[PDB]
Amino acid sequence: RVPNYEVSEKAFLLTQSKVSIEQRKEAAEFVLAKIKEEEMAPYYKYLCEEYLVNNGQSDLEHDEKSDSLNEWIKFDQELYNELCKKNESKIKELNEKIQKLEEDDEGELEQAQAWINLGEYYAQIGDKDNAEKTLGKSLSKAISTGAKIDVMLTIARLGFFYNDQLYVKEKLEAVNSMIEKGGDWERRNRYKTYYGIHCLAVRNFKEAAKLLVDSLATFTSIELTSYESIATYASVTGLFTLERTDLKSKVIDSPELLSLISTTAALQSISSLTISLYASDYASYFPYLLETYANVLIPCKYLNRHADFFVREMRRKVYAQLLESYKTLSLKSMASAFGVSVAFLDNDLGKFIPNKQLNCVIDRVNGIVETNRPDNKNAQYHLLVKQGDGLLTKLQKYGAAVRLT
Amino acid sequence: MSTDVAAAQAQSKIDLTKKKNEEINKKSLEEDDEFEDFPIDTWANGETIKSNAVTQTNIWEENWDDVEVDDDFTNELKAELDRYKRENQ
Amino acid sequence: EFKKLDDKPSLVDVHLLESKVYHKLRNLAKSKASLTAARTAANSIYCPTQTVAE
Amino acid sequence: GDELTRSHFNALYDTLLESNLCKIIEPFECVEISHISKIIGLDTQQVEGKLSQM
Repeated sequence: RVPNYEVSEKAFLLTQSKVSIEQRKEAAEFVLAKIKEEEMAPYYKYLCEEYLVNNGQSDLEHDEKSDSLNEWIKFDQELYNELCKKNESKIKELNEKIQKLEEDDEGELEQAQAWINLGEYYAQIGDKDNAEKTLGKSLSKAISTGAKIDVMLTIARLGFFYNDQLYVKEKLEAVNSMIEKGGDWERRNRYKTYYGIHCLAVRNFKEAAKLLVDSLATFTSIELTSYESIATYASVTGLFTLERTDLKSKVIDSPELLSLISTTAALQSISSLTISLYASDYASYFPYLLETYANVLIPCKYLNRHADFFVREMRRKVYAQLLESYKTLSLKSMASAFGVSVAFLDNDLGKFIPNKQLNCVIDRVNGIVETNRPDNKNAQYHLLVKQGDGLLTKLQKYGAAVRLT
Repeated sequence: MSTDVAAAQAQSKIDLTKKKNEEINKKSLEEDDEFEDFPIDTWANGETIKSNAVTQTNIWEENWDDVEVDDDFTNELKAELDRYKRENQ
Repeated sequence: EFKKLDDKPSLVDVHLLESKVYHKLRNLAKSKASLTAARTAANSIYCPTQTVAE
Repeated sequence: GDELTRSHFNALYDTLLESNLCKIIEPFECVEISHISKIIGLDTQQVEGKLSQM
């Protein structure tokens, strides 16, 4: 339970090689120690899958690639023997116990428990298939609703554990159905933190934001990553969705976030960036935009997919707020504002304005930035007609279709 | 394999015994199914559908990227080089 | 853990201190809850002058 | 010597300013920020910066 979310993180750094060298080597050391203790060796085979002549490979059971920057990810044959030894012993000892527990009477308690213990072992060592199958029996047997929700989060943890988003998705719909059926407040909090990280892994950050602020108020340290990691995710999403007014009220109506103060490198960078946006002084914003990429998005398992997306979106957002309150700007005063140069700025702007998603124009003769964002009724009309074009379209097709058959 | 929103035409039309011949005729008129001709025709299989994360298999949502070039390396070079000019100002 | 070794007026001191700590972590939710508890725990009459000043 | 005065003199500057500035600008449109900076008793740049937040 506990050590699995630790290892998967640290392994994700070795799968990449864009991460700092000291970070990657220390990460290698933590995961190797836990192969001995918790038998994370079958999980070590999964890391080679993700490569094949792609970097972060130096494997001895597989193909060793010395054109790579990782060299501490040795898949020794000392490890591989240790696996076969530990694997056999544990299956033999556990089997013998469980057979005799099933034979003694009581299906409601005993036989359900005995099979759950089978799924705990296969869950622990990173065999998904055999955990699945044995824990399917546990659910079928007459057990409380709380036990089922528990086992479902345990199966879904293995999907996080392999860092495959696909496996997780299905399992969290199963809890989403069964959480209303249990009516158990205890594990309701557990659902929120799992499901927050799933919205985070997909591009739904409006939903993630609501969940990850709630994770501050109640966190659960069983099978779930650190309180500092949950704090970092809340900050990331808060900046994404919310602009000044909404964002300021979120982190001022969030006292729990504040007690935790920044106690790790990932957390600094996002927490400092928050201050600069809603205070309306983006002087520090542009250097911090780099730092947050470096220390949040690249190391995390759930934001590396969005690493490039985040910086694209945020570059619009910060500029928009300045352009909103200013009917005119000078390129030079606006260049000073971020801490950028004049020419660099035009480039970033030259991407945002054709999709017409930022609404500004730039006189390069006068040097000024005009803002053609409508702040009147013209804006409301621009919303309305594209919905009504679609309304027309939706009825044309559904109506025509039923007449024909 | 469905054209626009997959569910929008899957509910819109479904099979009938009556329609089934006419449908087959439509695909034959163009002359092929035009998704199994194309690998032979080029004499390769996909690697240029591996251009972006979203292109390969849609298991995300759209970003509106189309080259997926990290923008951190360019923003870092601007940041440092600008400071130095101001330092030498 | 000192509800099994409890007769003492010495937990009044601890609640008030606790609220002060929470204030400077900048979490006022449980700073307020624990202050009330300190006030109610001081509503019984035995308390020094310093204690009320705090 | 006091953390607490440093906190609430931040607050004190925002409210004293906000009352002052509203009155100066009440009957004005297209008023120069150069004109405002004299009367209010603050720097030209600071005026611009306050207005943006508001």
